[PDB]
Amino acid sequence: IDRLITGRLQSLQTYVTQQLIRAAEIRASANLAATKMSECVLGQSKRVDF
Amino acid sequence: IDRLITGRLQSLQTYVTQQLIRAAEIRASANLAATKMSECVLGQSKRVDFCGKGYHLMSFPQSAPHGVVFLHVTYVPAQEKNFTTAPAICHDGKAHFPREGVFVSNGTHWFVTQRNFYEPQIITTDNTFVSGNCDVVIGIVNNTVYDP
Amino acid sequence: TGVLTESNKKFLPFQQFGRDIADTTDAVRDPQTLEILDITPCSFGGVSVITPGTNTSNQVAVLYQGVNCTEVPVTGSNVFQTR
Amino acid sequence: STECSNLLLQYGSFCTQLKRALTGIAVEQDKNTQEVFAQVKQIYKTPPIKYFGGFNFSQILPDPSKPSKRSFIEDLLFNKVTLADAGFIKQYGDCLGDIAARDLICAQKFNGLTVLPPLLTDEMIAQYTSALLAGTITSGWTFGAGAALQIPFAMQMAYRFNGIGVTQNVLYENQKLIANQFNSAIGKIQDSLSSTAS
Amino acid sequence: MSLGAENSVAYSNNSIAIPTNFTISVTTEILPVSMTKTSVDCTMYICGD
Ligand SMILES: *[C@@H]1O[C@H](CO)[C@@H](O[C@@H]2O[C@H](CO)[C@@H](O)[C@H](O)[C@H]2NC(C)=O)[C@H](O)[C@H]1NC(C)=O
Ligand SMILES: *[C@@H]1O[C@H](CO)[C@@H](O[C@@H]2O[C@H](CO)[C@@H](O)[C@H](O)[C@H]2NC(C)=O)[C@H](O)[C@H]1NC(C)=O
Ligand SMILES: *[C@@H]1O[C@H](CO)[C@@H](O[C@@H]2O[C@H](CO)[C@@H](O)[C@H](O)[C@H]2NC(C)=O)[C@H](O)[C@H]1NC(C)=O
Ligand SMILES: *[C@@H]1O[C@H](CO)[C@@H](O)[C@H](O)[C@H]1NC(C)=O
Ligand SMILES: *[C@@H]1O[C@H](CO)[C@@H](O)[C@H](O)[C@H]1NC(C)=O
Ligand SMILES: *[C@@H]1O[C@H](CO)[C@@H](O)[C@H](O)[C@H]1NC(C)=O
Ligand SMILES: *[C@@H]1O[C@H](CO)[C@@H](O)[C@H](O)[C@H]1NC(C)=O
Ligand SMILES: *[C@@H]1O[C@H](CO)[C@@H](O)[C@H](O)[C@H]1NC(C)=O
Repeated sequence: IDRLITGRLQSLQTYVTQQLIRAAEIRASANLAATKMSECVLGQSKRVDF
Repeated sequence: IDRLITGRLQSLQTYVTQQLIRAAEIRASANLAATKMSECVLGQSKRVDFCGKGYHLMSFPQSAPHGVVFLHVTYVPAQEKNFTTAPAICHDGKAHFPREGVFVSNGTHWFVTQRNFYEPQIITTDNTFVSGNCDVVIGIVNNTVYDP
Repeated sequence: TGVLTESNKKFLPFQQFGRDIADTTDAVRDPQTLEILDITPCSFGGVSVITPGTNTSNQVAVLYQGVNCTEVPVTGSNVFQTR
Repeated sequence: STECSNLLLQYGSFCTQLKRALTGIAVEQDKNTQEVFAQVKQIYKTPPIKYFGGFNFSQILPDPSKPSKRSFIEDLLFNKVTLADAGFIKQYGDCLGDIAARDLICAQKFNGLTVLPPLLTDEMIAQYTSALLAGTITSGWTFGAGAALQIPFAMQMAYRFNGIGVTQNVLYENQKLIANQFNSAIGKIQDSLSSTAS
Repeated sequence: MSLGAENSVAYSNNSIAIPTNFTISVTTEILPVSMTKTSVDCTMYICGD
C-alpha cells in the first residue's frame, strides 16, 4: 500500500505541475486578449501588425 | 533515515518548483510595470486603457512594499449636448469639409467645432476645404461659407 | 463496496469478470445463479461552505457539488438547484 | 479504504497544497474571463433601426429568435469546436444510467476527478459581446473613455480614415464601394468559417 | 449576477453628442515588482547536524 501510495502521489504531483505551467500560459494569452480588446475594439491602434 | 531523506527531498523540490513558477509570474508583472513606467511616466500614451481610464494626461510613480503604485491623471468629458450634424456644406456648387472638427447646428445656424469640446465658430474658408461637388456626398446641406 | 444492479452486458460463457480502463471490476458473474451484475460506487461528491465573516454572522450555507437535490440525505429548508 | 487513508496521513500535507494549487488555477480562470470580457460598465443595445450608412452588421448583432442570444458567426464558432460537456449537468445522474457503453467521464468522476462549471455562462459572454458591439457601432471610441456619445457611422468611418492618414472626402465620395467591400469581406468570413475546419 | 445597468443610446443619422465640460480624474494602479529572496540549506533541513 505504501508503494501504491508513493506512485499515485507522484502521478498526481506531475499532473498538477503540468496544470500550473499550462495555467501560466493561458493567463499570458488572456492578458494579450484583454489588451487587444482594450486597444483594438475600444479605440484605434497605430501599432503595426497589432 | 533513507525514508525520511526521500520525503524531505520531495518536499524541498516541491517548494522550489512552486517558487520558480511564482518567479515567472512576478517577472511578467515586473516587465509590465517597467513598460508602464517607461510609457505612462516618461511620456504620453495614446494606447486606450493603458495608463488609466480616459484620455491619458500624466502619471506619477510611488514606491510600495514589494511594488509600485501609479497615479494616472486623465481627462474625462462631462456634460454632453445634442446637436444636428452634417458631413459637408454645399455652397456655390462646392462641397466643403471641415479641416479639424465637425459641423454642428443648434436648430437655426450652422457652426464648426472641435470634437472633444463645444467651442462653436463661424464656418469660414480658412477652417474648411473644398473637394468635389454637391451631388456625391450623402447628407450634404446648404449653407454659405464666410470669406474674410 | 458498491451498488449491484442487473445487467445487459453480453458476457461470453467463459468470461467471469469485466474490467475498466483504470483496472477495476465493473461487472461480476454470480457463482450460485449464473447472472451478470453491474457494480457502481455509492453516491458521493464535494461539500463547500459559503459563509460571511465570523465577525458578521455564524450562519452558513452548504453547497453539495455535482449531485441533485433529491439525493443529499440518507435556515436550511430553502433548497435551491443550481448547475 | 481506511488502511490506505491511515497510511496516507503519514505523508504530511501534500494533498492540501495540491488542492490549494488547483483552487488557485480555478479562481484564475474566472479572473481571466472577467478581465477579458467585462470591460464595459453598462449594457448598451442597438436601436431598432438597422441602417448604419450602408454597412450590414446582421451577422454580428444577436438574433432574438434563438433562446441563446448569439449571432450567426458566434453560432458557427460554437458549432465548429467540439466541446465536451465535461460533467456539468449532474454527471452522477447520467453515470447511474444502465448503459453498456461506459464513458471516460464516468471513470474520471468515479476515480475522484471533478470539473467545475465556469462563473460566467455563455449567455453572459454573448451579452457582453453584444454590449461591446452596440457601443462600438453607435458611439465609436467615446464609450471606452466615459459616457457613450452618439455619432452617425459614416462620420465615425471618416474619423477612422483621418486616423489612418486619408482625407475624409475619399470616404464620402466612395461610401457605397467601401460598404460593398465590407459586406463582401463579411460574406467571405461566412464562407471560410462554413468551409474550413482548421 | 447583474452584468450592469441597461442603456440605449439615441442613435440617428443626423444627430451628434458633444461635451461642454470636463473632469480631471486621478486613478491608482498597483503592480508587484519583486518578492522575498530565500535560501535553503539541505544538510540542516533534511538531516540537522
Ligand atoms: C443658435 O445659435 C446662434 C448663435 O449666434 C443664436 O443666434 C443668436 O441668438 C441670440 C439669443 O440666444 C440673439 O440675441 C442673437 O441676436 C442671435 N444672433 C444672430 C441671429 O446672429 C441662435 O438664436 C441659436 N438658435 C437657437 C434655436 O437657439
Ligand atoms: C445583410 O446581410 C444578411 C446576411 O446575413 C442578408 O440576409 C440574407 O439575404 C439573403 C438574400 O441575398 C437571403 O437569402 C438570406 O436568407 C438572408 N439571411 C437572413 C435574413 O438571415 C441581408 O439581406 C443583408 N441586409 C441588407 C442587404 O440590407
Ligand atoms: C464645469 O464643471 C465645473 C465643476 O467640475 C463647474 O464649476 C462649478 O461651478 C459652480 C457654479 O459656478 C460652483 O458653485 C462650483 O464651486 C464649481 N466647482 C468647482 C470650481 O470645482 C463649472 O461651472 C462647469 N462649467 C460649465 C460651463 O458648465
Ligand atoms: C439627446 O436626444 C435623445 C433623444 O431625443 C435624448 O434621449 C437625450 O437625453 C438627449 N440629450 C443627450 C445629452 O443625449
Ligand atoms: C441646395 O441648393 C440647390 C440650388 O442652389 C438646390 O437644388 C438643393 O435642393 C438645395 N438643397 C436642399 C437640401 O434644399
Ligand atoms: C447450487 O446452486 C444452484 C443454483 O442455486 C443449483 O442449480 C445447484 O444444483 C446447486 N448445487 C448443489 C450441489 O446443490
Ligand atoms: C434532478 O433534478 C431535476 C430538477 O431539479 C429533476 O427534473 C430530475 O428529475 C432530477 N433527477 C432525479 C430525481 O433523478
Ligand atoms: C436617416 O434616418 C431616418 C430616420 O431615422 C430615415 O427615415 C432615413 O431613411 C435615414 N437615411 C437614409 C439615407 O437611410
